[PDB]
Amino acid sequence: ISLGPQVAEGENVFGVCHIFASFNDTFVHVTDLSGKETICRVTGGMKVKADRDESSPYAAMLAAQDVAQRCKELGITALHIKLRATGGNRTKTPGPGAQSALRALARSGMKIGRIEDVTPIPSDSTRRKGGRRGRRL
RNA sequence: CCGCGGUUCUAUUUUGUUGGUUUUCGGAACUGAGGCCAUGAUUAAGAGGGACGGCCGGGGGCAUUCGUAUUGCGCCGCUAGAG
Ligand SMILES: [Mg+2]
Repeated sequence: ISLGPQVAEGENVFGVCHIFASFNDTFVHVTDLSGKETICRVTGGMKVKADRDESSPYAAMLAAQDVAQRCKELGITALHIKLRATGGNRTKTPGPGAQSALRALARSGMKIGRIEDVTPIPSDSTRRKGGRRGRRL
């Protein structure tokens, strides 16, 4: 039982943590090495009820802590990391939830593998939304 | 330019007795073979055109090739949120 494999004590098991930390949301999604099988997915939206702090560091770190206890529960010690922003033709830098989810996951008893950016980078995308005069504010 | 060949008519004579005048009479008509001309073309625009040589360029047109992205769809996984 214990919802895990028969791995030895010294040997560590690697998951893959896709962090789609965009603006207005912070996806934390731990899958296996293939990516076709997920272990746990917690988001700042499901950790807060204010609807404006869904990309906030507080909600992102709550999601990171919650997914950490699930990974330890199911028997995962190490974790590769694939950070991802909105991508496409829209913004390319990750939102505010990427950093707090990163620190909270590490400080909640987890190991870190290799960190890579997997933001979708078009060669040349379709026309962006907003018009030629942009978002007048 | 300088002469020499080569063709049609015409001012005029007086070969004053008329008639006949040669009138080539003088010159002007078309032309063949020459000599000579120092024989005859200014230079080649830091003007232009063109040719020639090697390169150069998101120049143009046609065909071909690749890229991830966006959107949608088909199977798989866990979740109540996603935007
Ligand atoms: Mg303004």
